[PDB]
Amino acid sequence: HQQEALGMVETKGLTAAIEAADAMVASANVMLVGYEKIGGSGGLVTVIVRGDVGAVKAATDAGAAAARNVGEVKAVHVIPRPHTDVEKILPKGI
Amino acid sequence: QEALGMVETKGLTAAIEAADAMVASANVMLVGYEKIGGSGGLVTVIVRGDVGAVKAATDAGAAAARNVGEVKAVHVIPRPHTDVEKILPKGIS
Amino acid sequence: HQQEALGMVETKGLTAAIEAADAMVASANVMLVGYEKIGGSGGLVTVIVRGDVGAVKAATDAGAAAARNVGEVKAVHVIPRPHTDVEKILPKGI
Amino acid sequence: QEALGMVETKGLTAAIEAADAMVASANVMLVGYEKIGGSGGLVTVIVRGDVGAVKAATDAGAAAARNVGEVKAVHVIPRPHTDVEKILPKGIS
Amino acid sequence: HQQEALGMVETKGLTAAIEAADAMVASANVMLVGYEKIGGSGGLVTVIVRGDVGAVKAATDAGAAAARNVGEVKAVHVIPRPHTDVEKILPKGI
Amino acid sequence: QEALGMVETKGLTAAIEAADAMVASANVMLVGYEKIGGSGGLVTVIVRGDVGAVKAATDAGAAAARNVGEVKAVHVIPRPHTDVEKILPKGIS
Repeated sequence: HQQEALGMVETKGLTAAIEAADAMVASANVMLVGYEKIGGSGGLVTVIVRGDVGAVKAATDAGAAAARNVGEVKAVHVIPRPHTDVEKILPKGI
Repeated sequence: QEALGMVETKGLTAAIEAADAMVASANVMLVGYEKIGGSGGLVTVIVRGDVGAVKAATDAGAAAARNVGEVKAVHVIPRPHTDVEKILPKGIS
Repeated sequence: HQQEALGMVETKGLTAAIEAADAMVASANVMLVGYEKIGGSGGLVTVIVRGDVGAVKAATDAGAAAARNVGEVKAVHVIPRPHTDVEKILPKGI
Repeated sequence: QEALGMVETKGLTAAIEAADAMVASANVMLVGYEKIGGSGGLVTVIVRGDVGAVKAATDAGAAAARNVGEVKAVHVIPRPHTDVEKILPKGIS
Repeated sequence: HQQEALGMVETKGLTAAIEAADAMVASANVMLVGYEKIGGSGGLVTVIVRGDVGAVKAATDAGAAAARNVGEVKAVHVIPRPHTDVEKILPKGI
Repeated sequence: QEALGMVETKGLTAAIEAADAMVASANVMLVGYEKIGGSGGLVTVIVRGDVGAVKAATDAGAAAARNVGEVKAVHVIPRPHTDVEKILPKGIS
C-alpha cells in the first residue's frame, strides 16, 4: 500500500503537452487526469497525472524529457497528495 | 464574514502547489481558482476561514508556490466588509 | 439630491482587485457593481462601483491606495453619470 | 445601413469612458463592447447612428478615452456595404 | 465555371478587422464568412471571405489596403480551395 | 490507435493554410483546431490517420504554414499509448 500523487508538466503550447501526456501514460502506470489551458504569454498547457508516488515521479520526468524535444517545458512538479480526495485540490474544469 | 486569503502565481502548477499547501489544515476552505492571464498566466487561489488559519495558510501557500514558480501576490482580508459571496467574483471553483 | 456616479479601479491581477473592492465598500456608501476580467498582458481586472459623486471619488481613491500595496494599479477613474440609466453604459456580463 | 463608429482602447476603464462620452447625444446608439486582448488588453466600443452623429461621437469618445488610457484605433464606416448585423461579429453587447 | 477560394486578412484589433471586412465585401462579389478572435499579443482578429479566386484575390488585397490605414495587418492570404466542402477546413465557431 | 499529427502556428491564417494542406490527401482526417494564445496567438491543428499519411501531412502542413506565418511546433505521435480520444483535450473541432 503506497501514497497517491499528482504529477504536472506545464509547457508553452499544446503540441508539447500532447507529447508529454503520451510519454507519461507510456512510462508508468499513471492515469491522465487532463489538460488545463492558462494561455497568457507562452500559452501554457498543464498536463496532470495521478498514481503511485514512484510512478508519477518517473512519468513526469519522462513527459518533461519528451516535451522538451517538441517545445519549451515551463514547469515539472509532483505533489504526493493524501489517500482520500486526491483530486479535491484540482480546478473544476478538467 | 470569515477571513479571505489569496495567492496569485504565474502559472497553474505553482497555484495547485499553493492550494495543496493551503488546504493542508482542517480549518481552511478552498474557495477556488481564478484564471486571469496576461504576461504571467496568472492564477489566483482563494481560501476562507478563521483569521489565524487563513494567515498561516496563505503564508504556507506562498512558501510552497515560490519553490515551483513565481508568486505575483499574497494577501489576507481578515474582515471582508461585505459578505464573502458579494466581495468575490461570480465564477469561482 | 446628488448626481449618480461610476467608479473604477483597474489592476494587474485579481488579488489587488479584491483588496481594492473591499477598501472601496469600506470607505464610502458605494455599491460594488462587479469585476471585469480583460486579461491581455498584465491580466487586467476592473472593479466597478456606484453611488454619490463624493462617495465614489473617496472610494476609488481609497481602493487604489489599498490595491497599490498588494499589486499594480493600471487605472483609477470616476464617471459622474446621469440620474436615469446609470449602468446602461456598462458591459453586459458583470 | 446606418454609420458605424469604433474606438479601440488599451483597457476597459478607457473603453467605458469612451462609451459614456459617445452615448452622450440622443441620436447615437451603443452597439456594444468587444474584448480582444493581446499586449494592450484591447476593448472595442461600437456605436451606430447618423453619419454626422457617429463622426462627432467617435471623435468625442476617443477624446475622452485618451485622458483615461491609450486609444489604439478610432474609425467611422459611414456606409457599411452590408447590413450592420452582417458586418459585425456574432457576440455584441 | 471557376474555382472556389478562401480569403483571409488578420489584423491587430477588431476595428481594423471591421474596416477590412467592409472593404472586402465592397470590392468584389465575395461573401463574408466571419471573424475569428485569436487574441494573444496583438489581439489578432481574422476576417474570412469566400468566392471566385479572382474576386477573393481582389477583395483580400483591398481589405488589407484599408485595414492598414486603421491598424496593423499581420497576415493576408488566399487559399484556392476545391468545388465541394469549401468551408470544411474552417474552425467550428464562425 | 491511429497516428496523431500536430502543427502549431503563430496565428489562425497560418493554421488554416496548414489544415488545408494536411487534409489534401484522402487518408488524413482533420481532428480540429485548439486556440492556446500567449505571445504567439498559438493555434494547433490536429490530424489523425495512418503513420505514413500523418507523417506526410504534418510535413506538408508545416511547409505550407511557414510561407504564411511562423510555425512554433510540428510533431507526429505514430502510436498514441491510450485511445486518441483519451490523449486529446475535451473541446476539439
